[PDB]
Amino acid sequence: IRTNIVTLQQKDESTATDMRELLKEEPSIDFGGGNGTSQFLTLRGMGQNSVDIKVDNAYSDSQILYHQGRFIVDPALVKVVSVQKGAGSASAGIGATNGAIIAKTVDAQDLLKGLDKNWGVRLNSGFASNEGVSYGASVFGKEGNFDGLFSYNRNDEKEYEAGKGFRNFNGGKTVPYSALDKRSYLAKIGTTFGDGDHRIVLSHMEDQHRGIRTVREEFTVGDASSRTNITRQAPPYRETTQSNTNLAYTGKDLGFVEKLDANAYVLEKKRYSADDKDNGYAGNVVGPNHTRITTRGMNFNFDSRLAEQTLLKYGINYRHQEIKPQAFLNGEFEISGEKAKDKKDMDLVHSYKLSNPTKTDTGAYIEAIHELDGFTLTGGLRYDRFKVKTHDGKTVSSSNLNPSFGVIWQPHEHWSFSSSHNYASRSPRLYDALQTHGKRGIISIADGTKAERARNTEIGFNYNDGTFAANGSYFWQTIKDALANPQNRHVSAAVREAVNAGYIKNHGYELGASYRTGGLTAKVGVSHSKPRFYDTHPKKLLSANPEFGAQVGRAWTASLAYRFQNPNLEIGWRGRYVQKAVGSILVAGQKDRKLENVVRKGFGVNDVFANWKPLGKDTLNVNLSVNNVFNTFYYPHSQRWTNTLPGVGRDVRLGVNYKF
Ligand SMILES: [Fe+3]
Repeated sequence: IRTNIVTLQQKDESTATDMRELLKEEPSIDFGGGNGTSQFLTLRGMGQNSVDIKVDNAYSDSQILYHQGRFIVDPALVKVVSVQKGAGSASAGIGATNGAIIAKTVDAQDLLKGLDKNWGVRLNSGFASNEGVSYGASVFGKEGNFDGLFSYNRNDEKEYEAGKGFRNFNGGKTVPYSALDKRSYLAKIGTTFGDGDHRIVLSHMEDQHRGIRTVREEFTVGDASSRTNITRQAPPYRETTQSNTNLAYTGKDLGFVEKLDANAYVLEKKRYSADDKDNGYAGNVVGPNHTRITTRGMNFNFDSRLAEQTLLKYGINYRHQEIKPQAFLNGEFEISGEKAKDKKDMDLVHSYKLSNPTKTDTGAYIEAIHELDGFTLTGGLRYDRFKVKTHDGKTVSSSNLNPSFGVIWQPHEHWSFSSSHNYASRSPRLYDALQTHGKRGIISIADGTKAERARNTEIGFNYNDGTFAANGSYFWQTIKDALANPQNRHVSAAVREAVNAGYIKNHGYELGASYRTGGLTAKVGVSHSKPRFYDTHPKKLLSANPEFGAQVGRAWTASLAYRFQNPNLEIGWRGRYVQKAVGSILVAGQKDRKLENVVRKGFGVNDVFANWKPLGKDTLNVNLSVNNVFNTFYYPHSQRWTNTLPGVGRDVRLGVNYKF
């Protein structure tokens, strides 16, 4: 009945092989068009510059390049995915100025669900009309106090075709260079000891998109006239990869500490180009190019019980980030054609000895939870410190004290009410990994620049009597000292700096209602937001790039589904409709290369779907779907407004999964 979370068993009844399709019933997240990292993400209209994907509680905030979205995990690795729309209190961790996607990798215990034994094999296959094929396999089990798992998954997707009316630069229906060969695996071993009180989990996960991909992944190929032509978009072979090595600890009843949760991880993002020759951003490195972002981090979270219903929570977060290119290239630095200035400038850039940019985030927090007779009060405090070192070796540091509090009030067994007022900070992000080389100039940080500081406020209610269900939230957010890294990535300027450049206001709401009577499930959801960026700098420093957000149109979703008892079988309808949207995220208007009058056409997608459980149980699903049944030609709103990447046209899908 809840659209904000999807569980594993739910996903086994589903035919989708990426997050955007998996979460399409949740209205306050929106995805852009295109495949893999073509996709930008928004939460309440706010972009990946602000919203993190945390998997097993490991996450970074750096990007590869402003023309592509931050990597979004492959759902076949996860036992559960949540959207926390809100933020969270003092113990949410580093940078939680907005909500997040939260995901946890799958477990032996999870894969074992269907079965009457301690070991197992899983096989899946999928076929998609528009257009691709997927298969994988998984082995897992538990013995003595150990659990272990190995999973392999591959989704080979061809170029997809848009809905009725869209044409290619060469007259065809498909989206050029939208093919990716997607591979992922997971190795996991865990142990439970200390008379069942202590648990250790060690895991390694790879997730790799490989294919023929444009310079700027957010665009395809337009005709020879447009800035988007075949030699300007210049598609070589590329491999983009997320990796994650995680060590997780969990203790209960450890003296005066009631619960301890700890984790240490390494997180790598790599970009491999076969030939970056015709890619200016990467510096036209001829042949093989490798860019890497490494994130090391550590979290310790403690809970001590102070009275029968009063918990004290305290802990530490440390995160280190390192951008690491193949090689610096500020040597090749060049300005086009007072130009006396240019010359003193090329000179400057050439004499610079560049090094790997780094960012350390440290946090400590304390939080109290007091609960009495259906009324819960949470109050809390964080100290956030950061250190940023740019590729020019310059170091800037700041710290903040962040208070937060909230209440949950439950007067009655069907109803509950919540609100909160949280402060949180986010430290400047490092400039695009792919430009770190310096060819286009030095990217520094001005003296004394501060963390963006967010004030989040919200109220909501929740109602559920086993048959009707309903939920609502209203939220407000101010972000002060919004950071702007230097926005123009074309153009060669000698020294430019990240600064506090203005402030951000956003407000809006979501509603959900549902009805479930033996077999029949009905759901509706609506969500609307209003992110607005204000420049407080003479130079208007803020930008309308999708990484930041977009004014999405009011989004409505709905589904209707019936589960039969004979056979075990569910048929369903699902739709997402988004209304006409008007306006930039920027108050001062956004501009071409001149003032753009932004309007995003509205559109409606319908899907039908089926899930057939032939053995009367969860070990074999045969699923069938038809997505975008009317073959609606449209463009998602979470992306630029000039007609970039369409949403997939009618797609038909059949997937099977089988544990035994
Ligand atoms: Fe560009």
